[PDB]
Amino acid sequence: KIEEGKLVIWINGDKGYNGLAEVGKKFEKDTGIKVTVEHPDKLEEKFPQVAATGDGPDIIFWAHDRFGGYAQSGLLAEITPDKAFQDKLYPFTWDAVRYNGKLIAYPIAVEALSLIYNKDLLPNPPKTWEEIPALDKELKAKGKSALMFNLQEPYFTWPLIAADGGYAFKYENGKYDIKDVGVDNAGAKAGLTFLVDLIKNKHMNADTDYSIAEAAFNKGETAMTINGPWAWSNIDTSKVNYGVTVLPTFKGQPSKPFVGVLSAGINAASPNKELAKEFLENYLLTDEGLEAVNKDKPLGAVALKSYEEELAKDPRIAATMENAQKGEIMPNIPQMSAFWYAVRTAVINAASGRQTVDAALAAAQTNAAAMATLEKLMKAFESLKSFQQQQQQQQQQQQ
Amino acid sequence: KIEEGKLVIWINGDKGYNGLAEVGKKFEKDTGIKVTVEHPDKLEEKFPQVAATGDGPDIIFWAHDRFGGYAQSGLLAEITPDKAFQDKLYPFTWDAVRYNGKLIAYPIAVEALSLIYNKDLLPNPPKTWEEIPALDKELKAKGKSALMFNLQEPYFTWPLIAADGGYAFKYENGKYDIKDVGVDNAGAKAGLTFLVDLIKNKHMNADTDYSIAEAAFNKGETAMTINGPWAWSNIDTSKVNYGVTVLPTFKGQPSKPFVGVLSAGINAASPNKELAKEFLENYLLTDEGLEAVNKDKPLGAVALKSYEEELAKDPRIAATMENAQKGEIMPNIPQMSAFWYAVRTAVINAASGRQTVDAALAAAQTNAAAMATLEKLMKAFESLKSFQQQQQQQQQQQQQQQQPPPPPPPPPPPQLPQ
Amino acid sequence: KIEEGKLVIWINGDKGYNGLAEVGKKFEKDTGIKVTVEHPDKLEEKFPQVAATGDGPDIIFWAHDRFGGYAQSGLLAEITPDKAFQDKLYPFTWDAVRYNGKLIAYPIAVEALSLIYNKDLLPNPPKTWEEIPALDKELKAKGKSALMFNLQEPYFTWPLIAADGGYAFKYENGKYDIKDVGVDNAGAKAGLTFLVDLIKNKHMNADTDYSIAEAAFNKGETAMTINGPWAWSNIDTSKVNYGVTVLPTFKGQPSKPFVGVLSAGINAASPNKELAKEFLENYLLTDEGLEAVNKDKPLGAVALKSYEEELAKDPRIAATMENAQKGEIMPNIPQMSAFWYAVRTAVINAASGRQTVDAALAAAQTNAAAMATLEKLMKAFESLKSFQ
Ligand SMILES: [Ca+2]
Ligand SMILES: [Ca+2]
Ligand SMILES: [Ca+2]
Ligand SMILES: [Ca+2]
Ligand SMILES: [Ca+2]
Ligand SMILES: [Ca+2]
Ligand SMILES: [Ca+2]
Ligand SMILES: [Ca+2]
Ligand SMILES: [Ca+2]
Ligand SMILES: [Zn+2]
Ligand SMILES: [Zn+2]
Ligand SMILES: [Zn+2]
Ligand SMILES: [Zn+2]
Ligand SMILES: [Zn+2]
Ligand SMILES: [Zn+2]
Ligand SMILES: [Zn+2]
Ligand SMILES: [Zn+2]
Ligand SMILES: [Zn+2]
Repeated sequence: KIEEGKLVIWINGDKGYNGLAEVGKKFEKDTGIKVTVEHPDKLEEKFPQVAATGDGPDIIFWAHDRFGGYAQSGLLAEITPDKAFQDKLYPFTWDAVRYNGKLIAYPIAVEALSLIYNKDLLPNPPKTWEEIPALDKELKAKGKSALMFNLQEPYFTWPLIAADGGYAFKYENGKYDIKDVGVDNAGAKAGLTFLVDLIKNKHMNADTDYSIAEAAFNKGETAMTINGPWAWSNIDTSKVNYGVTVLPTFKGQPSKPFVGVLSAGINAASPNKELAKEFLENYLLTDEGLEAVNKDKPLGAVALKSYEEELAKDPRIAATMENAQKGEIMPNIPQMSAFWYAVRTAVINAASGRQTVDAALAAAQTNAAAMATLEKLMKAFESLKSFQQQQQQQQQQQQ
Repeated sequence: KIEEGKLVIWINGDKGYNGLAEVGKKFEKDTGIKVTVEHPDKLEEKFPQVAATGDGPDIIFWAHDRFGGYAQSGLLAEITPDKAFQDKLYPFTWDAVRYNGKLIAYPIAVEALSLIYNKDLLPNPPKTWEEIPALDKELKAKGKSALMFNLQEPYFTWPLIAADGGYAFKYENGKYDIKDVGVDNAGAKAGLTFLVDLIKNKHMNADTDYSIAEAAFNKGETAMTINGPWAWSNIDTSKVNYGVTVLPTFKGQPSKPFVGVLSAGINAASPNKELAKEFLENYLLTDEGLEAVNKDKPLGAVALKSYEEELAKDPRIAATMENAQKGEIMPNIPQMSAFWYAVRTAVINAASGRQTVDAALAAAQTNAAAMATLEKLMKAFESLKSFQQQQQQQQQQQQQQQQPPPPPPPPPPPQLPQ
Repeated sequence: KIEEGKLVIWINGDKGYNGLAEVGKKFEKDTGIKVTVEHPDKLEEKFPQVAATGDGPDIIFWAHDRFGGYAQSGLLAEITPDKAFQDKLYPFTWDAVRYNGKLIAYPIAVEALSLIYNKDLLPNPPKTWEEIPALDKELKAKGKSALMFNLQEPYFTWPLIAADGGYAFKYENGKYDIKDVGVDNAGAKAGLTFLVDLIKNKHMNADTDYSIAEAAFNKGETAMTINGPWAWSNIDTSKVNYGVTVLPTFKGQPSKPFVGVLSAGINAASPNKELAKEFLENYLLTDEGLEAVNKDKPLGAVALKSYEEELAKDPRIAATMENAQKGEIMPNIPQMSAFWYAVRTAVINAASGRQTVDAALAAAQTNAAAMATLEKLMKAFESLKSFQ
């Protein structure tokens, strides 16, 4: 079930799949090629199944981080956009769609955390983390908090940790150094120290999660929160005058949040590789192409410099892009699973007073390596099953 | 019992040991040294145990791949042949007897897969893989197949995969790079793709094993087969006019099959190191030395350029050598166990449609590292084996955490002649 | 209970804590900071618990090898002694208090195995291992052995193995190369070969442990033994005229024993970092500071060149230092656990003739690599239990 003489596209239901098939019907009208967009349940899990048997869609739209596993399984074809078309998108977006120095997907939309604040309580958002403590008691006098965001998630607290020098793995020359962790450098240390300090001073709770944080802002109890474009819909409903802006700066350095980029990948088994490249290069990745998908459903910031500038008219979108530019592309490697979990524990321990800043991060940097075990002994499952899946000759002869 | 004033030699039962005894008799008459040659059953298993206790033979003749484990266990003495004697053998053979850039055995005989074809059906064997498809339907018109060989074994299908750039591990400056696998490069990809294509087109069965392939050729149903010098005896009995030649070429590159080289190693515990070096350097590794072993039992191609040229008179032997020269020396490292098994699965999966070439190969690559870690599991078991051996042979809180239960590593078959 | 404006010190109950307290009293008098010295049970285990929670002492005195784990856990603050003060101590001691090229403790006292011999039986100790065999039968004629020391421990047999080129891991640039083991080089090979030969010739038992060796010397049955400064007290009681001297030499190279160095580390959580650095730099690490600790309890050889020269008056101490200088600082890395155990087995197997020198030494190097990551994974599995 490849396709052959047609195109089949998989994207997530929560996206502008309607907006896409419009560019499908716009393509179909020019080439005579039937484009079918479809959105199956947990496709990001179906794809490793079906593509492994040569079946599945011709292209797949998903976050760039998941493609790492696909590319390593050889499930994605290597794209060949000329230099001219490369200059049409933001250079940083191309670093998000590259596995082993080989380009393996077209960047679509950019997603990053930003600083959301209530314009009523706060006419001017602080440009620095260091003025939050001073700001908090100014607000606490009126029975309001300065800032509240999710602390149970590293994804949310990483921007501050990594603001001074912290980094997952090292990106140098289109390659991630799995042996060059940076959750233990002086940068991370100071980052987390500041965050712990706020909790020790009573400027923040140690048990602030997502729901608590969101609710606090939406009721107008807090002055600021940190969240992405997905939380915008909820605030509009709260009817609370809010603006999204660039994140504050720590020790004069800007915050470095993670960057989730939607990408279009081409099946390595798809016989219509030329057509996919046709569809995506000249039909979708154009002003009207993105416009159309965007109309059914907003995509936040986009990779395409031309259409981005038009969307930038929205202060919120412009801030998401600016935050992403200064941020860090989320590594698509498998060792990333490890990092997440190691850092998660490190922050929670440092928050609860179960460990100290210096100490909990130094346990994490070691703990990350300790998840080399994951790979080894998860392969111990896939290997022992296969040695015994090839000894199926016990059931071949009985039938 | 090491020896001391004598030379005890071990060699496999199927080899020319009686021919060796002659070279042991001609050595005895010229120095006065009694030379015993014995062929113990499963000696590749006996040697690990006895040489570890300082006992066993002074020298051992076995395939070069097995010596890797021996050398790493410090079981083999480092040889010192001068540059003059080195030039007497083929330079490529010396790369087969080297562990950690130290020479640890003398090369004897070379073994490699070749292209066997029936001269009756096929007067001229194809010089290229790309003409096999065209050839097959030319033969299928007469109710005959063009080619049939073992597909269940990577050993047999590797020559085509590695023909374009595929390689196990990287050999650069007398060192194998365990972190430089090449079963995933563009070379391998195309190699396997072509092989899969033949099976998808109906030019080959997905379940062709060794017995099926051999039988098909020996009955004269197939035009060609790929096999080594060990299968020659069987074809002579079939009485079917056959010639062995260089393997075909893929994308203009020649096939790169594995090369099994018989070698003479010297026990690190043998006090008669000087005598062994004497025996092998000036007595065995000579025209008349090899001749003698060869007479009791053919050794195929030999390392010695002088005697090789005389044996080359046989078209079959000359082809084995030529195939070996263009081939790849089989790495004697432990990570090789892993490779084999990873590639075996990859080919079989690609052969059925259960995975694609791109998919199965990139899989097997990840899986190769996956084993060079359960290699630890063995020492981890042998860490606890000797720990509980000595802690028997005499006369709370976070303790629960400990969980060293899984897993098991199930062994393989032997394989598999006659 | 961090502290703040006070100084709490931890040191081993067996060491001269009272001497340290004197130094505390002197600090208090000259500043206004009360210094408390306490020696709790199994403190080197307590510390990892309490320091992980930000609690515990401001400084900790323990062997330098244990600090490796502490430093890696980020439990120790990085010290900043100027170059002037660095020149006051022996340069080799500074290589013992360094984790990842960052200095993390002040060296205090140096400990190393030496050659102890009975002056009555042996007026002059042999300067070379190669003359031991000849010496042994000279002594066996009078019903006495030439040498007896612990063979069950690599710690004791390593000086001879490593004397020709053997080495745990490679120290180059202030960094340990975990991939550059040296228990398999020609140096180690010959080392162990000689040791095995002595046992095969009947110059030594394969089952000589610590107790047996010590007793043999103390009764005056053996002419020589190899042991550290901790065994001195026992010999004095034996009342047997003994002298401690530099270890013999193998193939012209000197023996390379391990060097255990007592160090003062500062808690990374201590708010009185400045005061600790004050206490240790200008109060304890001085002639009168060490003197005082030394009086309650001897510390053997000291890092401080000035006070060392004054203690050198004791032939025994001078020999410990000289043995340490030619020896090998014991690596404080985690892969060290592996080495120990790998070598232990290697020696014992080579002792029994269960393996050859070549074979057993090859096994242990490949063994050290196996149990080294699997002590890293036996913790990875272990932590997933504690975190679910
Ligand atoms: Ca173009
Ligand atoms: Ca950057
Ligand atoms: Ca010569
Ligand atoms: Ca080659
Ligand atoms: Ca003062
Ligand atoms: Ca100074
Ligand atoms: Ca004085
Ligand atoms: Ca000196
Ligand atoms: Ca030295
Ligand atoms: Zn859906
Ligand atoms: Zn404050
Ligand atoms: Zn428009
Ligand atoms: Zn036999
Ligand atoms: Zn065809
Ligand atoms: Zn002849
Ligand atoms: Zn006590
Ligand atoms: Zn004398
Ligand atoms: Zn003797």
